[PDB]
Amino acid sequence: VEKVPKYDIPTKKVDYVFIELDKMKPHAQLVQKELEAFIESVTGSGIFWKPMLLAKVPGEDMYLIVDGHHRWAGLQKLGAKRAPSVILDYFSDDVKVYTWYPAFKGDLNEVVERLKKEGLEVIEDPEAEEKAERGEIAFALVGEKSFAIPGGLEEQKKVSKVLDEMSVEGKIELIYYGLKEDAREDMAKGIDYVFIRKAPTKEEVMELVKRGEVYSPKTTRHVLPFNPDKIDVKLEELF
Ligand SMILES: Nc1ncnc2c1ncn2[C@@H]1O[C@H](COP(=O)(O)OP(=O)(O)O)[C@@H](O)[C@H]1O
Repeated sequence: VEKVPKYDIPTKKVDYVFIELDKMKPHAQLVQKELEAFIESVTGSGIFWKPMLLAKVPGEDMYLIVDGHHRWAGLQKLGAKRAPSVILDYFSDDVKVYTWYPAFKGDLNEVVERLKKEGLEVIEDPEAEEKAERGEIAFALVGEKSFAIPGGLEEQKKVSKVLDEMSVEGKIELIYYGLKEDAREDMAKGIDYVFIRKAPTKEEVMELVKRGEVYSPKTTRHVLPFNPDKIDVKLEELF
């Protein structure tokens, strides 16, 4: 579930280009539920109406998937070969990369035991949010108390893996907030805990994919200068 801060992003009529799926590099782990929903949707209508958003990888004949992991992964699993895509000026100042702030209403202790059991630490720390925003720890866990979860990407992934299982189990009301202050505004209405990491930079996203590595789901949150207008492409054109 997603809460976004009413971003008036303009639709623009930008033409698409067909790009081969094997030229596209993911930056996030897939979510099988989203992959599955896309497969049902595209095979149902037979129309692919929403182009990929790509960025050229410097120094490679490859493209970063900015938006479209489950379209990409879904087309591949169907045996398709290309997707209509819009190529972004990614390093333009007009493109911004934020993160998501996974927040939860629910009980802290079940989450701690599940986090601790995967090898993560949860040390109580009133500078945890400050450390996390500087990128010094993996996550700050902020509710009634503040806790630091140390480490880097490996630890962040473990945290995401645990949260998604407990969202699957129904032990928390997992909402990914676009902005953490909206998680704190809703927190004051009386959310329980909010996870905060430093946002990825564009440069880090590109580095990670050149390494053949990926983030957890809901790590990047791109704010773009436009949404492409809808397109008229038949599924059969993609094979
Ligand atoms: N028939 C379709 N053609 C093209 N896109 C579709 C179709 N049905 C659903 N979608 C889109 O596929 C997307 C699935 O998520 P996607 O953007 O690929 O992953 P992520 O945003 O995590 O990179 C959704 O935006 C959804 O609206």
